[PDB]
Amino acid sequence: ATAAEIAALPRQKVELVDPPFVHAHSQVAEGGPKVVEFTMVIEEKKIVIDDAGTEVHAMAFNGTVPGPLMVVHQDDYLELTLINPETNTLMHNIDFHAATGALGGGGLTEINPGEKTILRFKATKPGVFVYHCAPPGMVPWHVVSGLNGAIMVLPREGLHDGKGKALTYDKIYYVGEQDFYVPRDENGKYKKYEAPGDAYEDTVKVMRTLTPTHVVFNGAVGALTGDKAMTAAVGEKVLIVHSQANRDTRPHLIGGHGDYVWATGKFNTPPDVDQETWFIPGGAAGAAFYTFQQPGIYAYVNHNLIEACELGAAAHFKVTGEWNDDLMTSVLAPSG
Amino acid sequence: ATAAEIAALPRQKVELVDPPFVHAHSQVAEGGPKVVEFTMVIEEKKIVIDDAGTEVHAMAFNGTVPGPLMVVHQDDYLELTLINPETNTLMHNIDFHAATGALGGGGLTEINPGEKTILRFKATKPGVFVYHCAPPGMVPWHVVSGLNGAIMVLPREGLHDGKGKALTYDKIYYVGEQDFYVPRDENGKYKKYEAPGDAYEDTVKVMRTLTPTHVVFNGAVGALTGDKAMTAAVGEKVLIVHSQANRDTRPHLIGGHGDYVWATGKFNTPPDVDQETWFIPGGAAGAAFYTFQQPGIYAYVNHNLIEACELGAAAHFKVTGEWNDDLMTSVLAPSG
Amino acid sequence: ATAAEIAALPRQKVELVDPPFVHAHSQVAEGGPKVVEFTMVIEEKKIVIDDAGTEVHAMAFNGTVPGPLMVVHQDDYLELTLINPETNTLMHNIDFHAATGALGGGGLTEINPGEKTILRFKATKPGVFVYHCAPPGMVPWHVVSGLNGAIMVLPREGLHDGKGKALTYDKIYYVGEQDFYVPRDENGKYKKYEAPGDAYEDTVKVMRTLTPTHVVFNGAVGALTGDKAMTAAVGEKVLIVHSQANRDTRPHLIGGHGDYVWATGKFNTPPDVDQETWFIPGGAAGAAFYTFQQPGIYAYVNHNLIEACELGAAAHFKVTGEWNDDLMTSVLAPSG
Ligand SMILES: [Cu+2]
Ligand SMILES: [Cu+2]
Ligand SMILES: [Cu+2]
Ligand SMILES: [Cu+2]
Ligand SMILES: [Cu+2]
Ligand SMILES: [Cu+2]
Repeated sequence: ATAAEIAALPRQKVELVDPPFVHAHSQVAEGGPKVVEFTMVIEEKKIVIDDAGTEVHAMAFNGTVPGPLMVVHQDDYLELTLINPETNTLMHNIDFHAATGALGGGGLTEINPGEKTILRFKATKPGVFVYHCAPPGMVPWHVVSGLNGAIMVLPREGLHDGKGKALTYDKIYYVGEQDFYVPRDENGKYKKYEAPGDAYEDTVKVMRTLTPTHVVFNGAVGALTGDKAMTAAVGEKVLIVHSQANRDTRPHLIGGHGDYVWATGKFNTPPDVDQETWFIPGGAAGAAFYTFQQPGIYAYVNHNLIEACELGAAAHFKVTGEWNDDLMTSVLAPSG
Repeated sequence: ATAAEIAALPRQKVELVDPPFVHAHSQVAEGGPKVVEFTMVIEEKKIVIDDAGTEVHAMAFNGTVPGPLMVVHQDDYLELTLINPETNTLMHNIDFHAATGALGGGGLTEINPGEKTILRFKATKPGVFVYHCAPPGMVPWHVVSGLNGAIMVLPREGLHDGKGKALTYDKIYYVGEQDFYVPRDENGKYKKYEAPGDAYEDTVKVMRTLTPTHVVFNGAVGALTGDKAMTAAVGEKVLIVHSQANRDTRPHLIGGHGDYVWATGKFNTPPDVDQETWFIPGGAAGAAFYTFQQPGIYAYVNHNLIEACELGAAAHFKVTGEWNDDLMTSVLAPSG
Repeated sequence: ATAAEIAALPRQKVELVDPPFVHAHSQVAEGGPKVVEFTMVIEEKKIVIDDAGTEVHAMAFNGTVPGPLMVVHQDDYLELTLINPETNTLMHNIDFHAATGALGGGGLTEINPGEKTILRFKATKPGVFVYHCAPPGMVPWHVVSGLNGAIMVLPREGLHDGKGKALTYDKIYYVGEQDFYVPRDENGKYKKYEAPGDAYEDTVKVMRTLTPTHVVFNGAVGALTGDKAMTAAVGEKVLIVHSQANRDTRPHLIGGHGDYVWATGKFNTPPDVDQETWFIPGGAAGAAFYTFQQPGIYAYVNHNLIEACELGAAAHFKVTGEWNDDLMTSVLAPSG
């Protein structure tokens, strides 16, 4: 398409929402290609990532870790306004793995504090894709400080199985997983720093161990548990998008399955089926479709259970509905 | 099916055998759905895991690491009697990744020492699947102390390739891989503890390094080597089921291939073919089908060769038969 | 085929070239099966792997890390002459993951300094495959000292997509990724050793951490950057073969995609498509096909960005041609 042709396309104008929720959208595209407009502001801010008050100097798109999920359809244009407030201290940019050219957009979006930029790309490939900040020379430090999220480029006809039959979800959640590398003093106690730059040298040394101190969903241990558990009902169809911008993960729904899993995240690659535990390499997003069949609590984890239970990578679903004794029953309850 | 309908199905009544062997079964289902009955008892016991006499306080289904492979067919019911002897000190339960509901069955099977329980689930999905103990708050500690194994849910028509043609094995082996985290004193020597609870605090600290001290097959360095090597003949078709309940692995048959590999473990996901080294994420089982073409020794390894050769993850096959010079020949033997 | 039948086949006689370049070959086979002849000599030599002058006692096929890519077609015979100079101090051999029998050929090729050997195998399976040295009892030490590479066994009809349509590349590159484990003194400074044997004990201890000090492409930090960047033009079709003999990797072309990716490396396993970041397990090769659509610099990385940016796993492409504003445009350049 020419400049005039793109300028003539309909616009929309989307208000991004905080994960794990996803902004309103339609599974099947409404009409022809659009220029879909998104705005994000980068926040440099202290966050608490565990129950012991561990503080990190986050970088965070729209103030959240992960940044929000942007949803468009194949062959739409995604037009992002990115704002770096003058109160920030660092240059930031954005690399969309969905995009083609200029280091994912990183080369065209380097904004110092007090600057903004608008990037447009054609979403030519359907799938879920990571995005992250990527300032030359300080790439992993921004990413593992929280500056990453994902987008979903839906097929224009929505999702399908391997034989071309429709898969339509009732709800969608976006789980971003973050590996954090928090320095410790000689006594083994997590360190606090007055300014983010004070933390840099110490942080790189921990990063070089390739051993995170915390691996969390939605930015903190227990962020998707308790009152903040995800929810569903028996019979409900749920898409769970999962991303990890820097490090491998292996999602597992404890008590369920991934009925269909695009483990590569790419919708033209047929989904795996009946999955127990799927695998998403660092630098990618994946997505799993599941129909709940049993009510109760479910845990959704990185199935390195040390990472899940000791380091923070565990979420919950609370599911309403009627128990199915055919699928599972206690024939004899625990008894002496 | 209703309660009366399930109660009316034929029963069987399987005697589990120690890995890497697998209990008698039929590849193609014999008749309609059955309730297949299994019993396991959990043993808390000291085991030796290497050649230097390193001792671990195991937890072990039927006294082995891994626990035994249970084989049923799709849409059978698996009915497990699980017994926790009064001489044990800890509560245990079981999560079947093949099952749907109540945290894989974990929520319905919490048995203290001196208790038993019977769980029944419908095996709705064909594949190989991990099972493991999962007591709330001490999940990875039980799993990496040895309390895991796998099941196989065969399609009712047995295994097939990607074009629907039968794949029938002559023999099957189950290789369970276990990551152990053994504490060391200030001198670097592995520690022994009088009681398992004495080892807990020290063990968690090693687990949090995400760096195992030992990665072993069938519960010990060299457990599947020497007199205990697996065996085959040229022309024989072998299924090798492999599981890892907590950590990634990358199996490789040195001198062979995975002719067909269900790397996800799930039989409705078509197998990869002609594999050199396949990948199984922590929290999953996978399976590889191979027809031996050459006699001699083979090594079967986790192809992180540090894990294989330094940490224990190596097994052998001894294969009988006639050498094939077409496939491989020494044109000039090593010579000055 | 019989001995006389193989002896009667046409020969060729290939001169191996240094990575990332690949020796001349034809995508579609020219005529019937051939015996394709390759010669490599193993060099034990000091190399510098980073910008700070870090020295390793390499072992290196034809003096390079990785060793060169050998290209044959399915059902050709690969006949390798392997030479271990008398100035070397260690026995070496070779395991071809493409081969069937005798530990990949390792059992038939053990050559002491001053010896040579000639091994022939039938390349029965199409794909890219790792090869590496594998001396009993010192396997990972030779591999992670640099003694590995890959081969490509092309289908006789060349490459195809999932629907059988031809995929013909304009150029091919071979990226070998190497994990190095370099000892440090108490002050944290990398150690130099007079003889390779002096480094052994210290090296094993670092290897057992499973934490590499360096993860590099083509044998050194920045080896495929600057003047040594790979190159392409807009519209050009490029195959990128990637191998890792010991450890997982997750390749990503920053600013592009893997249009078709044989992530398992095996051509009879249909390629994934539209990939952002693919995954190659340790002990395997994979291959990605991409048509460049935008000019400029691209980074090609292991997308654990700590491994990429801190440990060395990053390469560049410099791509000529006309910018495509449809695919991507800066609507508003960075501005206050
Ligand atoms: Cu940034
Ligand atoms: Cu990226
Ligand atoms: Cu237990
Ligand atoms: Cu589990
Ligand atoms: Cu060697
Ligand atoms: Cu190998």
